[PDB]
Amino acid sequence: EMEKEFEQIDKSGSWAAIYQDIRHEASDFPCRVAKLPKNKNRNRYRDVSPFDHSRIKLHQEDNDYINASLIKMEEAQRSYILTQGPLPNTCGHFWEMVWEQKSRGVVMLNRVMEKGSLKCAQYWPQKEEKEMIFEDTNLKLTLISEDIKSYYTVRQLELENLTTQETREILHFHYTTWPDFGVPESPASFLNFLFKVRESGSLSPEHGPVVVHCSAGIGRSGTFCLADTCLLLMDKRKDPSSVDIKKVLLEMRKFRMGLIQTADQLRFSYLAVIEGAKFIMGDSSVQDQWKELSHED
Ligand SMILES: O=C(O)COc1c(C(=O)O)sc(-c2ccc(O)cc2)c1Br
Repeated sequence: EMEKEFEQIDKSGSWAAIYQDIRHEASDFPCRVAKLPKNKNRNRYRDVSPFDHSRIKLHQEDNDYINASLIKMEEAQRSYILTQGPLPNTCGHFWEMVWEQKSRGVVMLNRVMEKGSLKCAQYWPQKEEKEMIFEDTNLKLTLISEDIKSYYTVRQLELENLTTQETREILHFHYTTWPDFGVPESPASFLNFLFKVRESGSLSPEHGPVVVHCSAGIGRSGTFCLADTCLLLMDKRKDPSSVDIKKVLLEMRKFRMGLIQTADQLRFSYLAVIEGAKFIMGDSSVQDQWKELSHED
C-alpha cells in the first residue's frame, strides 16, 4: 500500500533519502545527438538533455533535433512527450513536433517569466487578431478562445500546416501557480487541473501523445506524468495497492532523465495519487470537492 508507505516515510522523516535512492538507481543512457555542437542552441539547459533512444525526431532532413522525449508507458498504455519549454529559435520545431506527432493537447506547467528569468518563449498567440506564423516549419497558429481561471487557463488554438492547408484544434492547458522546484498549493488544485486535461479527451489513445512541458521539462512535468500514470494504472486494475509509485517513476526515467526534481515533489506525487484514488475507486463526489477547494473562480 502506497498510503502505509507514505506515513512510514513521513514518520521516519526520510523523503530526502528515498528520493536520492531513486536518483542513484535511475537509468543512464547516452544523449549523443543532444550534445552535438550544432544543437547547442536548441537546448535551454546544458545539463538537461533527451536520451537518444527516446528522443523525438523532427521529420526533416536539415536537422531533426529537439529537446523532447517520448515517455512510453507500456503497461499503463499511455504516452506523453516531455519537452523543454521552447526557446526563441525552437518555437517552429515545437509546433512541428506537435503536428507530426498528432498531439491534441499541450500542458504548460510554468509561467513565461519566473524568478526574474524568462523560462520559456512566447510560443502561442495571446490575442485572436494576432496569429503567429512560424516561417521555418511553415505553420500558422491562431488563438481561437481562452477560458481564464484562478490559477490555470485553457486555450483553444488552431494549428494549420501551411504546406497542406490542413488545420487542427490544439487545446492548451496552462497551470500558472506551480512554483519552479516547488509543488501545487494542494492535491485538490492539482487533481482538478489534471482532470480538466483528462476530460478534454487530449489523453485519449486515438490522439498522439500529449505534450507536457515546464521549463526544463522534468521537474513539474515529471510530477504531472507520474501522478497521471499511477492513477491510470490502478484505474485499469481498480486496485490501488497494485501500484508502486517509485517503481513507476523509475520506469519513466528510462525515457528521460531527472523526472521529478526534489523530494517534496515526490512526496506531493504520493499525496495526489492517494487523493485521486478516491475518485478512481468510485467516489465521484471528490471531483466537485477538488473544484471547490481549488477556487478556480
Ligand atoms: O520544473 C521544475 O521543478 C524545475 O525546473 C528546472 C529549472 C527552472 O524551472 O528554473 S532549472 C532546472 C535544472 C536543474 C539541474 C540542472 O543541472 C539544470 C537545470 C530544472 Br529541473
